[PDB]
Amino acid sequence: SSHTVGPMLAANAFLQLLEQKNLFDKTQRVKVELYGSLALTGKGHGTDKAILNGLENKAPETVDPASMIPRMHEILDSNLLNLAGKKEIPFHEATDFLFLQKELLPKHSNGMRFSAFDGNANLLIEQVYYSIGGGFITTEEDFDK
Amino acid sequence: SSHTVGPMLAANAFLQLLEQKNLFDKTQRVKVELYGSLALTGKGHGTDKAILNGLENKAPETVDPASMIPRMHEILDSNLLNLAGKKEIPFHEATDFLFLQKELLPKHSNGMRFSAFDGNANLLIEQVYYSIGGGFITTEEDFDK
Ligand SMILES: [Mg+2]
Ligand SMILES: [Mg+2]
Repeated sequence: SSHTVGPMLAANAFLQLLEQKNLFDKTQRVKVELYGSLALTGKGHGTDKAILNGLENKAPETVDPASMIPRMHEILDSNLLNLAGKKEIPFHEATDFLFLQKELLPKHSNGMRFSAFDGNANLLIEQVYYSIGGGFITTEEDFDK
Repeated sequence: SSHTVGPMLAANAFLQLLEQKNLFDKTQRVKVELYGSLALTGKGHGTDKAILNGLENKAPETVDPASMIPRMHEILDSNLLNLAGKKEIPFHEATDFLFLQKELLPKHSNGMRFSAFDGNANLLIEQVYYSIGGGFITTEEDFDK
């Protein structure tokens, strides 16, 4: 149930990373990859809804929950994601939201990787997050500190 | 050209790597990801043929070319890959052979990533290769030497 809250925050964090690193403007495609139990608790079971809305800068106290499923549907239907609420970018689930049930990130089971790409298909940045406890968030590299 | 020969060799190099690093015995699943130009000549257009048989240690100046398509088919049909021809392991295309047409590895367009995992879904090793020229091969980290 920190399969909803945590992933929403992770997305949110990734959005700020894009600003912090001045790669938001250059970003034309985004990819999300879920692992271990996050991946296992599948398509339609909260986490995708949570992540997409969060990538749109909805955030989990701020946001309205009745709106989350409709909004996911619009995103898939239109193939447009409103990154951080500022920019509409192409989105294709087959390609941009993966459930890797057979795979495990090494720190913990509830793992995620966020990736941004520019319009010439170059990777701009990659960031791994984990959600643990009630649904607090941590980066790969802060996990152990 | 270097859409068949090169990738076959790359799969070969990976097999040697597995042996060279003493991870062949721990390996219980394998994954291949194609990028740029390699991913773009799709399912059934050479490169999957070539890689699978190469992962079976068929090797390209020495394999029977009449045998490659039938064999790829059995691998898919049976869902078993006979790694380095020493060991049958579970294989699922949906999961283990990916054509990432919307992505580029950074050095060159003909990129490949080989991954091996143990039976606990732990990743044992990644290796990126590229095929260049006639179909000579190189690793990521040797590309610039
Ligand atoms: Mg659509
Ligand atoms: Mg089958």
